[PDB]
Amino acid sequence: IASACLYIACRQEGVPRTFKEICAVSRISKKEIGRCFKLILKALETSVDLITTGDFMSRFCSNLCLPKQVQMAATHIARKAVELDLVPGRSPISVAAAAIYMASQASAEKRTQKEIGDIAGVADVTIRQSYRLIYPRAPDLFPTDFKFDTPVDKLPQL
Amino acid sequence: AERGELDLTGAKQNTGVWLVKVPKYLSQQWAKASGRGEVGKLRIAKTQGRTEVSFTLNEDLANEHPFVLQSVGGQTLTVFTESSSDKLSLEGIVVQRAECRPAASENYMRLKRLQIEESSKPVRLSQQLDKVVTTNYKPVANHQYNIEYERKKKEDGKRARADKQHVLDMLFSAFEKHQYYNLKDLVDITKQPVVYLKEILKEIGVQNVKGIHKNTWELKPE
DNA sequence: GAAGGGGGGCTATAAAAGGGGGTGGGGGCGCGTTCGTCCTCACTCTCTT
DNA sequence: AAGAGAGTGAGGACGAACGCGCCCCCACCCCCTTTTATAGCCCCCCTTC
Repeated sequence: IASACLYIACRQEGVPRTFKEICAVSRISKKEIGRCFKLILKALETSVDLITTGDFMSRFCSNLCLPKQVQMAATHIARKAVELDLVPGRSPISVAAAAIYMASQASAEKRTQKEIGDIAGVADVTIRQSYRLIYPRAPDLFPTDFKFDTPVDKLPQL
Repeated sequence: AERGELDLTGAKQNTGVWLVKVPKYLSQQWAKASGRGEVGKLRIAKTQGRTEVSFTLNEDLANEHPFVLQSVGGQTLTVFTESSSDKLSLEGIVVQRAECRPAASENYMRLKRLQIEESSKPVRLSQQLDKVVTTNYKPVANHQYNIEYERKKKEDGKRARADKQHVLDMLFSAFEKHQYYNLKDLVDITKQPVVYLKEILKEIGVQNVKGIHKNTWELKPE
């Protein structure tokens, strides 16, 4: 109950932590937190605004030691991808990790798929799937006023 | 003559030996090879009314050690050895004590400083860290200890309700081993549900109040 | 041996069944301290002598 | 006019009481299983280079 309450409190304050992030600090598994999470909402008759990709960009990018410009590009890419519906049904965390990977690969500070997965809590396979969906529209997603250390046409393909 | 007997023959012969205090570097050089059978020569010079003891380091070993004697009348010292075959013997009695000192004074401290620095290598100090650690409490769907325990419980499964006759036979058979059993311990032996086991135990067994630890079940119905 | 892909598993969602196991809330009594009752003793009067 | 016994003051060991737990037992709930469609996520294993 406490772990689920902590998750709700983070959502209600506009700084969501993913269920895995809350689980990593609690002996309770993610499955049980989700079970108590839904029960608490029913009991309290409350609701939490749906999380977005940008709700995790600051924490993820900061935890990855990525510059501010990479974080700004990563936020722009993820929001644009959702706006363009390039990743329908994908979890926002998966999109955020993939967006971070695309922006990271396009800058001097390059982070591997494994690195982003560990901080983001998303398997590199999941990041690979989401990244593959947005890779085709890479030039459109990147911010217009973005400096590419590695040209968009030469981004990793996989 | 026995295993614990001490071969005091050395004492009978009144053999004399010298006790010498030497620094580690001199012994460390000896410990380097320690199998060549030679580390130096001990030179003793005596005059009409004065005696001096000095030691010279081997040239190969290096790639003056003056000796100062000490009075031995204030304490009596003896040397004994224990044989690997459990045969203790007395080598002899110490007749003189000597100490080794370094010929050099200034540059000698330099070697000592290196030793002090060398012995300071295991001395661990806190390390400043440029970037805050971000690898702790990494997101995880479930802790490794939790899934392993969950997997074990699933594989083992819940205990089943065995027939009363088989459960009764096991209970009576185990009764011979000890007079009384704890309910928790008895469950492990019988491997039956607690509620089901309690009902069977109640049907025949009873619990007696013991003033030493607590009231425990007694397998004897009467 | 590193890396990608295929197959397979986890999760929620309802609903019912019957029962083992975990857990929280009370109940039970054994053992390390604490104080008053009991018991022992040094220095002066008293009944018996 | 003088012995044992005693009053009084006074010190020292011991039992019942008081806590102060640690263990236990009895409600209460959850979980197990089965079916099904759905889609994403994730893990184990196989294969290519």
